[PDB]
Amino acid sequence: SGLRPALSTFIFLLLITGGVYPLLTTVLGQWWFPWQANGSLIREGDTVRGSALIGQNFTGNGYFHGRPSATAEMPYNPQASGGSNLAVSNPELDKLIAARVAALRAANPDASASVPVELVTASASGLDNNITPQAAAWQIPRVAKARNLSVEQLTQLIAKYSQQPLVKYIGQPVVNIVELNLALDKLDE
Amino acid sequence: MAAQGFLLIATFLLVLMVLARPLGSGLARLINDIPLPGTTGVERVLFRALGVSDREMNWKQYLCAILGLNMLGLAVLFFMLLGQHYLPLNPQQLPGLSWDLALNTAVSFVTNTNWQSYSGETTLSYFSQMAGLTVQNFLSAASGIAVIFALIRAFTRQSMSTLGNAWVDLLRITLWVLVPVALLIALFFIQQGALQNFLPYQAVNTVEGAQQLLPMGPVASQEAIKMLGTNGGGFFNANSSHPFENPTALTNFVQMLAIFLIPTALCFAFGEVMGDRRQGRMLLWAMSVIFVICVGVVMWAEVQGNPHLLALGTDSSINMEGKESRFGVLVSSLFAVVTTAASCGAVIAMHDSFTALGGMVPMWLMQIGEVVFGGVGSGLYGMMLFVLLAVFIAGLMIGRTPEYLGKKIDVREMKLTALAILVTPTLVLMGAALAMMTDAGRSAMLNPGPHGFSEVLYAVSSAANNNGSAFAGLSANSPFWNCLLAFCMFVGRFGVIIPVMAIAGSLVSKKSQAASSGTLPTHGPLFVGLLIGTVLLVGALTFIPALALGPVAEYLS
Amino acid sequence: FEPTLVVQALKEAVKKLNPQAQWRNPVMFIVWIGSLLTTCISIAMASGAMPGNALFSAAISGWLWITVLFANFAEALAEGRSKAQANSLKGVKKTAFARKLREPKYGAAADKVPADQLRKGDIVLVEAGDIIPCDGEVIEGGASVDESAITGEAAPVIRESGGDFASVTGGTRILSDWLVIECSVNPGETFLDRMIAMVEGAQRRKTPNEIALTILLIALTIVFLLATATLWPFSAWGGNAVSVTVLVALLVCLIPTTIGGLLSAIGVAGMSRMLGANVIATSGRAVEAAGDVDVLLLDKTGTITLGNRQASEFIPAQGVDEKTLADAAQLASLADETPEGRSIVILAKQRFNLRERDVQSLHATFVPFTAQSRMSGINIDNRMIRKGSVDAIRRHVEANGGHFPTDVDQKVDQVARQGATPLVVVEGSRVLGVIALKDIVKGGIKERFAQLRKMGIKTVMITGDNRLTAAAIAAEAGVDDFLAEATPEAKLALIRQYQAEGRLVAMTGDGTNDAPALAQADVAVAMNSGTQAAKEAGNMVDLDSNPTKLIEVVHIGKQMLMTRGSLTTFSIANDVAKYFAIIPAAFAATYPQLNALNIMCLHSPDSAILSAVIFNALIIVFLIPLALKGVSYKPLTASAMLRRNLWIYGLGGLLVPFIGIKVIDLLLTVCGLV
Amino acid sequence: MSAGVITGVLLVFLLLGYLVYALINAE
Ligand SMILES: [K+]
Repeated sequence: SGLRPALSTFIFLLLITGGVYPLLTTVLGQWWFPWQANGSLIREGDTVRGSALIGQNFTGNGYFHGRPSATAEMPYNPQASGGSNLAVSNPELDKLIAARVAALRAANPDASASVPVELVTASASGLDNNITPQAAAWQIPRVAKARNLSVEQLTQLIAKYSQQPLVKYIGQPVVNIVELNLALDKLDE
Repeated sequence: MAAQGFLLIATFLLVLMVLARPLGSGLARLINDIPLPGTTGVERVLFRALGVSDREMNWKQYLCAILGLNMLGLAVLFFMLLGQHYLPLNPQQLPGLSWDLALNTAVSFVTNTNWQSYSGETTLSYFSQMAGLTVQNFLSAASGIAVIFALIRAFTRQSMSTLGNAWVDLLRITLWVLVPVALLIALFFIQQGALQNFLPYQAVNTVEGAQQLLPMGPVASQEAIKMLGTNGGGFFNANSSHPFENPTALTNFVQMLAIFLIPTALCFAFGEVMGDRRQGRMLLWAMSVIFVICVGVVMWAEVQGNPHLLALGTDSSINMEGKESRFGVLVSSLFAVVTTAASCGAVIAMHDSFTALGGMVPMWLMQIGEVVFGGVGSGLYGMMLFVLLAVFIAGLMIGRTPEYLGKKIDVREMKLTALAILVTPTLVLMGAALAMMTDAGRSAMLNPGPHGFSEVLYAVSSAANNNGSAFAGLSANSPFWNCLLAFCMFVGRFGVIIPVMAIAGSLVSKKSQAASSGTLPTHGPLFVGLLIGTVLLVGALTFIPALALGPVAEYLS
Repeated sequence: FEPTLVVQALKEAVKKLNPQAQWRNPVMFIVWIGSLLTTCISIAMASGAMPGNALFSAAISGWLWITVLFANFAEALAEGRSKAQANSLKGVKKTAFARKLREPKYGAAADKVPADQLRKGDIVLVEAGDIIPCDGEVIEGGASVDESAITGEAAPVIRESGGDFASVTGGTRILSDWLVIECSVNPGETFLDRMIAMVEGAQRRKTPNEIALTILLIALTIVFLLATATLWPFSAWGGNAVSVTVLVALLVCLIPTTIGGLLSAIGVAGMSRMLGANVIATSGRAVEAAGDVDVLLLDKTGTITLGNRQASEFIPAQGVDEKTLADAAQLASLADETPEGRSIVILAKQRFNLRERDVQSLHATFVPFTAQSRMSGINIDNRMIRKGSVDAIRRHVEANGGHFPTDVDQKVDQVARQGATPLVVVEGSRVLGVIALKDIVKGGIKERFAQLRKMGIKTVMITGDNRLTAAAIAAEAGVDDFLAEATPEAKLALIRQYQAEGRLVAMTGDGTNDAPALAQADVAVAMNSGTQAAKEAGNMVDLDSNPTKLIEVVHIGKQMLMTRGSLTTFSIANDVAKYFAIIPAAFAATYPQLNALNIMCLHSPDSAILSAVIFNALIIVFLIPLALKGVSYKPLTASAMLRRNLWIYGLGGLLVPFIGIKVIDLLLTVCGLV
Repeated sequence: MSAGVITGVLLVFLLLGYLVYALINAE
């Protein structure tokens, strides 16, 4: 049964928390914070160069190779938003990480004897645009030799596009790959 | 990195205890039925306009009202997901979902469980997310906090014959408890970077020449209830790992605070309305010790990480193939323990790629019953069922009649508490066993070895413990998997809820007895130890072989 | 210890347990199902099956049957006599031997007939010193019958004929005279059958502690059955799966059979310890429940009274003297077999020390209690000694024609309102006095009743006797509010009311009247001075005559509730530790790398689980010596007593399982049975 | 083919139902 005290209450709750709440929150977001609420896109001209949160493939040399994606259809597919769910004991993860570390060693011959873990292990969402400063600084000389740049100005570029948390223990200091690559493309000319 | 975890846990616990007290006092006013300041007349006008008015109802009327509202919302969501074509706000003409996935999502977004088996960018439309799923999260959170309000009112009411008013309680819950906090955290999500617009899917031209399509949707309006009501299913396949979903570790902290804000506020409200804060601090200390020790071991296992990665040339052997970099590994482990303790399905990181021990301990808190810093309303009455368990275990250990909070407990409460406690281990064991019988569920493997059985056990436990968290990569699009999880979620939450109203009705009809020689003191370190030993050992009794044949086997091998 | 003949008959009753009644006890019936399955797989191995090991499963089945037999043994030792027996009522119904007539007259054609001979319309005489066969109405004549089953009073009542007093219920012993009775009530559904209907149908309710323990057993058994049942499909992902017989062994080993054995070990220890207060306890559940009682129902005649009615004082009139009625009373009680007459003789020596009145040297013409005149006594050559009740006195006065002594009448109704039954003597014209036969109180029960009041037990006296003397006895004994002139059905209704109020009720009595009250009572105490029916019914039989044995009963009940809580602590800890002790044996077979979880390095999983079966068979045996000779007996507060109990018995319930499994596996390994 | 697997499942189901029955009603 239920009658009016059930039906009208459910309609009021649905109306308030499905129309009024998202309408007011959308109005507040668009009125206050449009660039943040629109996806933090990079709009050079009328063509979108990307967004400052997701991250792209960056398979070319001297483009600051990012974290592995391992999404559904293609690498760094934003519509998939899945991750490599491979286990510890899974040999498929071992073969994938061995092939990837072989490719990384072939690409960077004198970066370091070892390799950072985050540059070879896939991210949780498959879309990680942020890299720890030590892993970003691991690949200084290859990018420097590719783009004819100096390690000095390269490390101030990495330091200047660095996001630091409010406190140390809440997370990790990071750098953004996409903004750094667009800065490199702007520094091309 | 050893002390960093201690500072992180201490900071999170202190900010939680700071934020809990005003919301605890407000919620205690909601048990006490005194109107909140500034809302005395407008709520009366609203109740008169809706027609609920004032009508005190007993436990049977309360229970059928709550389940009637939940079933009506279930039918509304099922029809709304079925008719996805005809609804407006479809920038991409997405096909309507199948009957099995529609039933799964309909029973999932109701009853607080909020399990996800799809990817919302290619399956769910705007208007379903914007209208149906958000209000279903709202109604699930309101129903949980209303059922715990009824249980607290049954404890604090002496020799009465009613519990309150169902729709009055739900309105006063979801109009002034969830919505303002939702605004205050959704605007923070927008400030740090989230999506609250209605633009169509946008093409992106990268520097590599491979164009892509950005996901699009009103993210923060769903975030502010997914974290607050501990639901745990987002727009995207990554529940809380997508960059548009959760931008920054500061927002990760706000998400952790929103997940644990409601249950500890309920605990403080219960302590304040009992008249003594000793009970409130007793439950919170009992949950805090388990929370601290279980963020421990998980943190150690995740910083130990992969043994193969150290020998394969990586400088650090830290487990990182299931997490991200903006938030590290310690905060990943903290959020994993939080979301597996609070029955929230929101994963900050891929739980399937964790270390065996550091995935089994969050699975341990997953299996046990979501009672330690638990659901939006589920965890508090889980703790109340387990403390009633500990009360009569102490009573039969002492050889006298067991009473709790000055109220005598008898055989009807005995049987109903036993059923409410043992209904979820029965489901999480029998459904998982049935899944391993069938070749179809065994066809949904991703990781060979014991990890596949661990994935199955995690999925069934997420269904029947009302969590929503998942080892990802399970092909849960099968009709068999969808129907099994659907039935598990349904009978699990409702066969917990119905005995809660049975206990509440059987406690309303009694009276608060005076002090007696055989009355167990219901506070102190002894009672904390008894309660934690009770819940941990009954969970051990019903979950040693299931964990031993899976993740413990993977760790030993 | 208990006598060999009764424990042998009880063990025969144990072997009488079929599966039709085995499902009363759920954990032991689940052990019984597991035993049936392992015996069936053992005889399948004997006939030939897929595996090759048979003697191991045979030993499991044998030790499981030993466990089942001992658990049922202890259960029957505790509650094999808890059911109220109606053997005395059945025997007094089946003795029959009625004197049937075909013509209503004092003599006529009378023959011996059984009880089934009676029907609608019959004529039976009962003469003197026999048993009434059935309920009926008086045709002619007068009879003095002893209302033993009704009102519980041994004092005889005259019935006569042609009035309101023609209803003889049957089963009441006729004292003298003769009577002819018309059988109006059919064989079946008579007064004795209405009594036996709920003397047989007792059905005592379960104590709340026992119900809570049973619920805990069901919960833990559901947990362990769940684990052992889901172990089968969870091992299908391994290289080799778990075996069905070892899964059955896990199912019968994990479940809390220790607490199920404790549920009757407490009762066995209770019946053992009840001999300290000299009470034959036929069931230990009442001994356990004695610590949670709140009321005490009591019967006047037999329990509070010494039994027979005593003589208080000779009350004369103003025209006579103490000697002048004492000599007449002594003459009236010369050839008197009644204990009241012996009391008259005792009071005669207490007052006058009267002698030389020999029973046969003096020509004592004895006139018995007449049917039509209700007068009795002794006649000598010059003095006619008779005595009787006041109505017979007035009839004799009317027959003589003299003036009536209304002063004697107000004296006797004053002492009747006091609570005495009058007995007026007739000599020395109509102005001689009366013997005050009043009820007598036992040895200082008022202080014990005040102690009961201090403890919290509400004493309510219900007897079915006269209201005035019942109130007098309640006032003299310090009893609380009381009931009088109550049927056995009224006593049953009072027991049901006190049970429906929630509190446990204790009933103590001696007669056949309150046999339904003892049958429906929770802690029922019989009396050795009473009849056989009260001793057959109930749960306790007092060896002494003391009615206030319930003080010691409640003290031992509280002490044994404390030790029951201690044993429950030990048993819960034992089962919890045993689960962890024998749980890794399920993992070494299906997974090789989990043997490091085995901790103790057990020789083999089969040996470990067989040791678990041995521990199962041994712990229920060892509980009874542990139930005996307890350690903690002085009361403390709740929190500190729980702390001490949890410490001292959780250490035991943790150390005993691991030590027991290790020791039994070492014994099996050095015996080479693996 | 389930030689005894389905019989075991039926036995566990019936035994669990009996256990719930004994939980509801104090025998
Ligand atoms: K729940």
